[PDB]
Amino acid sequence: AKVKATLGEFDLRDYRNVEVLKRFLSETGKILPRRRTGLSAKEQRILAKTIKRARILGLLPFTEKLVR
Amino acid sequence: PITKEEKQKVIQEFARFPGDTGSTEVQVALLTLRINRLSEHLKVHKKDHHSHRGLLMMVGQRRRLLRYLQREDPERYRALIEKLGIRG
Amino acid sequence: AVKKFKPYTPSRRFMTVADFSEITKTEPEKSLVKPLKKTGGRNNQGRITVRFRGGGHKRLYRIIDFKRWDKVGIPAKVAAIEYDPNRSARIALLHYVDGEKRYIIAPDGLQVGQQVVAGPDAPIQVGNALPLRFIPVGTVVHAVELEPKKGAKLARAAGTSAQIQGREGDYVILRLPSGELRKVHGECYATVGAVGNADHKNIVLGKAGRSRWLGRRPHVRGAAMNPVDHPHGGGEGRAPRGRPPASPWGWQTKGLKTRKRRKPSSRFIIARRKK
Amino acid sequence: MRRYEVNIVLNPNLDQSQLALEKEIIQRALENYGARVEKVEELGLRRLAYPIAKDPQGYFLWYQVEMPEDRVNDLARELRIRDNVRRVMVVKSQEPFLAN
Amino acid sequence: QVASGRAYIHASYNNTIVTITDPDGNPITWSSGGVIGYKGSRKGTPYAAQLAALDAAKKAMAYGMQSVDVIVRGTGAGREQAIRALQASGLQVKSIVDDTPVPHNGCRPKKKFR
RNA sequence: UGGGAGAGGGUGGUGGAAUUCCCGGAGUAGCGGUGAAAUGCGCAGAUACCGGGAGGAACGCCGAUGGCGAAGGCAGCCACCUGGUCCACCCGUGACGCUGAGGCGCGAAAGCGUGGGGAGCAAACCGGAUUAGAUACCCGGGUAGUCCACGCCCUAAACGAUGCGCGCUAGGUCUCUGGGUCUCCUGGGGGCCGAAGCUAACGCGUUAAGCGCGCCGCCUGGGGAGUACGGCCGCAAGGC
Ligand SMILES: [Mg+2]
Ligand SMILES: [Mg+2]
Ligand SMILES: [Mg+2]
Ligand SMILES: [Mg+2]
Ligand SMILES: [Mg+2]
Ligand SMILES: [Mg+2]
Ligand SMILES: [Mg+2]
Ligand SMILES: [Mg+2]
Ligand SMILES: [Mg+2]
Ligand SMILES: [Mg+2]
Ligand SMILES: [Mg+2]
Ligand SMILES: [Mg+2]
Ligand SMILES: [Mg+2]
Ligand SMILES: [Mg+2]
Ligand SMILES: [Mg+2]
Ligand SMILES: [Mg+2]
Ligand SMILES: [Mg+2]
Ligand SMILES: [Mg+2]
Ligand SMILES: [Mg+2]
Ligand SMILES: [Mg+2]
Ligand SMILES: [Mg+2]
Ligand SMILES: [Mg+2]
Ligand SMILES: [Mg+2]
Ligand SMILES: [Mg+2]
Ligand SMILES: [Mg+2]
Ligand SMILES: [Mg+2]
Ligand SMILES: [Mg+2]
Ligand SMILES: [Mg+2]
Ligand SMILES: [Mg+2]
Ligand SMILES: [Mg+2]
Ligand SMILES: [Mg+2]
Ligand SMILES: [Mg+2]
Ligand SMILES: [Mg+2]
Ligand SMILES: [Mg+2]
Ligand SMILES: [Mg+2]
Ligand SMILES: [Mg+2]
Ligand SMILES: [Mg+2]
Ligand SMILES: [Mg+2]
Ligand SMILES: [Mg+2]
Ligand SMILES: [Mg+2]
Ligand SMILES: [Mg+2]
Ligand SMILES: [Mg+2]
Ligand SMILES: [Mg+2]
Ligand SMILES: [Mg+2]
Ligand SMILES: [Mg+2]
Ligand SMILES: [Mg+2]
Ligand SMILES: [Mg+2]
Ligand SMILES: [Mg+2]
Ligand SMILES: [Mg+2]
Ligand SMILES: [Mg+2]
Ligand SMILES: [Mg+2]
Ligand SMILES: [Mg+2]
Ligand SMILES: [Mg+2]
Ligand SMILES: [Mg+2]
Ligand SMILES: [Mg+2]
Ligand SMILES: [Mg+2]
Ligand SMILES: [Mg+2]
Ligand SMILES: [Mg+2]
Ligand SMILES: [Mg+2]
Ligand SMILES: [Mg+2]
Ligand SMILES: [Mg+2]
Ligand SMILES: [Mg+2]
Ligand SMILES: [Mg+2]
Ligand SMILES: [Mg+2]
Ligand SMILES: [Mg+2]
Ligand SMILES: [Mg+2]
Ligand SMILES: [Mg+2]
Ligand SMILES: [Mg+2]
Ligand SMILES: [Mg+2]
Ligand SMILES: [Mg+2]
Ligand SMILES: [Mg+2]
Ligand SMILES: [Mg+2]
Ligand SMILES: [Mg+2]
Ligand SMILES: [Mg+2]
Ligand SMILES: [Mg+2]
Ligand SMILES: [Mg+2]
Ligand SMILES: [Mg+2]
Ligand SMILES: [Mg+2]
Ligand SMILES: [Mg+2]
Ligand SMILES: [Mg+2]
Ligand SMILES: [Mg+2]
Ligand SMILES: [Mg+2]
Ligand SMILES: [Mg+2]
Ligand SMILES: [Mg+2]
Ligand SMILES: [Mg+2]
Ligand SMILES: [Mg+2]
Ligand SMILES: [Mg+2]
Ligand SMILES: [Mg+2]
Ligand SMILES: [Mg+2]
Ligand SMILES: [Mg+2]
Ligand SMILES: [Mg+2]
Ligand SMILES: [Mg+2]
Ligand SMILES: [Mg+2]
Repeated sequence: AKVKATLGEFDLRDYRNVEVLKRFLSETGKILPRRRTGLSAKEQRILAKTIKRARILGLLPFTEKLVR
Repeated sequence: PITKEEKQKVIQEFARFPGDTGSTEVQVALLTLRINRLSEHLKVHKKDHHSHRGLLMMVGQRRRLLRYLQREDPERYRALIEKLGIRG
Repeated sequence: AVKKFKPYTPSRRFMTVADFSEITKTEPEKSLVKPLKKTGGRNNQGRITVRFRGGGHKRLYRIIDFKRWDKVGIPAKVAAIEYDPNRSARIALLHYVDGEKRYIIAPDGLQVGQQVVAGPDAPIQVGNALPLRFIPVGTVVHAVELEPKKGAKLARAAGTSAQIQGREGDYVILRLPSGELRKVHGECYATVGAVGNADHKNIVLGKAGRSRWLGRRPHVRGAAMNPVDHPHGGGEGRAPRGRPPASPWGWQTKGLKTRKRRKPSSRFIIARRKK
Repeated sequence: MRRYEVNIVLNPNLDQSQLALEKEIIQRALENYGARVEKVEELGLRRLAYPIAKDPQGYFLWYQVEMPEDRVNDLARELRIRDNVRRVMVVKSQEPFLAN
Repeated sequence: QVASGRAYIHASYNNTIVTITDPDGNPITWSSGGVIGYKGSRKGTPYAAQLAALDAAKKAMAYGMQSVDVIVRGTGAGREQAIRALQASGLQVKSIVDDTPVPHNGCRPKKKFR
């Protein structure tokens, strides 16, 4: 179940797109691997950077506690 | 950086004829533009040794063209360096 | 940046001098100087009470403005930066649009031609002065009053500064130049920035003569004296201390604390100095 | 000049008077630093992923501006002096990069 | 007496420590591999953690505790057996979350972790 | 001329996690550590837990068999200043080229000088174990240092143990990054397997260690020895 296939068009540089960016994060808060997002090398780099900016603004989290 | 306008102004001033873009004159002029902006950059950024390698490479490039233009046309050579404040 | 000398005399080998680069004017304001009455270290009884003082260069005292809440809202132009022989900081001459002229101690980064102002509304810029409670936490600051309207007492020497650390009630928490953490009342004025001439501590005096120009007479070790003179006096040949190292007056001088214990300001001191 | 985006997070517990004053400080600074506002989105209060300045929400501003290259760092410094500005982030505006 | 609270499981390779707090995180009681009688490396066994969790759960229930949230930190042996012992004790395990601290590449560790 | 990717470099700012320390609260009989222990810490209230504060260093996931650089080496994020490099167009110059003794610059870590900073870690050091002994390995402490600025030092398994440039000689497969017409084709990188050929073998093989040309550096049995003497460089350590 790859995340990119679950979404139409989105801008990989929109650091404020909280509701799209948040899907690329594991339930524990981490940036998901390319195997689980379905992005190529080139676009995974843009995603990772954008997530990081959004983290600094407080939109996305840096870490979440794992609930069993 | 160096704007697109600034570069064209330099090319116009040294082009040997209307559309000229890669003459030895135009080349020494463009390199001189970069050399002088990197030198000013390195004066403030004295620990930027990696960009300093770019400077040596530029200076060596300009040097080879100048030796070529000196061998082919001494008059054109002297006027180019005087027109640019070079050879000290 | 301190200046060095070639070793063309034995003393010039190590001597270093301030470069005096910030100094833009070489004479004081006539109306802001008065004679500095040399003491030799002697009190009103004529008795030496601080040993080894005297014989330094003649100096004129420059009147420094250690209040500044004096002239809230009136901006002034930084007209000059000058030498002051009575302190390690340099001093800056201010021309108020008032027409009044005063001296402040020159902060690090001050520029002649810039303006400065004092007050609750002053911008947080080098050379401006505000009550502590209006300076943002984290700002490095100098010429701090200790109690409101009593005059700047802290962070006045060359290169020094205090850092605002937090707020509690009417009071602000400062990290003084000594590293001590101290509550200071929020209505106390401070000036933003650090004191200038930060290279002062790198001066190498170089020769005995240079201390003498500063009014520092030779200091003679207790161990060089006789028992009439000093605890360390006496002994045949050299002698170790033979007792806890003491002052001429007998009190121990290696670690013995001397701040008074029941002092009221202890309630306002959070952490004793470090290092 | 170059086009940038000025993200700004403010103390969410102000009143609209204090808030309008902060926006006033910000609007002058932009102007004062040669920044010409082009667009502006104001999403206001918004729950944060983690507490900023110990509060779980923050008041969000956003301006596309055109301003000269050499003054952006200084502008972001001035935008940060106010105790109520919790965050500033001046990103070089870039074209979208799309997937799908 | 409070009936709702928390249970922290600090579980390392050397020991397992259980502290039972109130809703605000203030400890009510605690136990460990040492409190249940062991010393040395025995304190890091699952049975050790078991006795410790039960002795901690028992004491807490003696103050009216009935429901707890469970916070777990560390990757020690008796970690999983400690969760078991809490559930199978009498207390109501309303939740289980792992809050193990992890540096985002922080301080250089001791030689034995390199 | 028009585009691209990138931990390339320099400067200023800035974010969160974690460790330690300090304060407040709550709580008590141990915690810690090991192969097992002891030293250590703890009823003068430790550990574990919650709240607040201070401070330094390093940047989890992304992250890869990945990217960039001439090498050393480069990894949170933002901005500014700046180098190299690739692609398409085939527009300008007209062999302007390759190499390069000396010279000059760069040059991991450790080390040095002056000043700052110091959380964690940790030479030296102290103590506990282990052991026949244990100036070690393991454990509890711990100073330089590790970090910043400026100035020195100039070394290395500084390695691909493989100098640079050009031309030539089957392919197959994975991958990074561009341009097509996007099936695929075509450039530039980075790997793997292999044609011919090379090689003492191992192996190399369009990223040659193949076939050739140019230029530079270097070897000429092991030890003595990278030592001595001289000279040059360095604050010293010590380097050539
Ligand atoms: Mg060049
Ligand atoms: Mg020449
Ligand atoms: Mg100076
Ligand atoms: Mg000298
Ligand atoms: Mg001289
Ligand atoms: Mg000299
Ligand atoms: Mg001498
Ligand atoms: Mg002499
Ligand atoms: Mg001088
Ligand atoms: Mg001066
Ligand atoms: Mg008069
Ligand atoms: Mg007079
Ligand atoms: Mg006087
Ligand atoms: Mg007097
Ligand atoms: Mg008298
Ligand atoms: Mg008398
Ligand atoms: Mg005297
Ligand atoms: Mg002075
Ligand atoms: Mg001085
Ligand atoms: Mg000293
Ligand atoms: Mg001195
Ligand atoms: Mg004097
Ligand atoms: Mg003296
Ligand atoms: Mg003496
Ligand atoms: Mg005598
Ligand atoms: Mg006498
Ligand atoms: Mg006597
Ligand atoms: Mg007597
Ligand atoms: Mg006596
Ligand atoms: Mg004696
Ligand atoms: Mg004696
Ligand atoms: Mg004697
Ligand atoms: Mg004797
Ligand atoms: Mg004697
Ligand atoms: Mg004597
Ligand atoms: Mg003597
Ligand atoms: Mg004696
Ligand atoms: Mg003695
Ligand atoms: Mg004695
Ligand atoms: Mg006394
Ligand atoms: Mg007082
Ligand atoms: Mg702020
Ligand atoms: Mg965009
Ligand atoms: Mg144990
Ligand atoms: Mg171009
Ligand atoms: Mg406490
Ligand atoms: Mg007691
Ligand atoms: Mg805490
Ligand atoms: Mg990894
Ligand atoms: Mg790689
Ligand atoms: Mg490469
Ligand atoms: Mg052509
Ligand atoms: Mg032609
Ligand atoms: Mg060459
Ligand atoms: Mg050479
Ligand atoms: Mg080096
Ligand atoms: Mg080093
Ligand atoms: Mg070192
Ligand atoms: Mg040493
Ligand atoms: Mg030393
Ligand atoms: Mg040092
Ligand atoms: Mg020394
Ligand atoms: Mg030091
Ligand atoms: Mg220390
Ligand atoms: Mg020992
Ligand atoms: Mg022994
Ligand atoms: Mg023995
Ligand atoms: Mg030992
Ligand atoms: Mg150790
Ligand atoms: Mg340690
Ligand atoms: Mg030492
Ligand atoms: Mg030292
Ligand atoms: Mg060399
Ligand atoms: Mg290698
Ligand atoms: Mg290579
Ligand atoms: Mg070699
Ligand atoms: Mg060999
Ligand atoms: Mg060579
Ligand atoms: Mg060869
Ligand atoms: Mg391709
Ligand atoms: Mg494509
Ligand atoms: Mg290839
Ligand atoms: Mg192969
Ligand atoms: Mg074959
Ligand atoms: Mg051959
Ligand atoms: Mg191939
Ligand atoms: Mg071929
Ligand atoms: Mg290659
Ligand atoms: Mg070979
Ligand atoms: Mg031999
Ligand atoms: Mg040698
Ligand atoms: Mg050697
Ligand atoms: Mg020698």
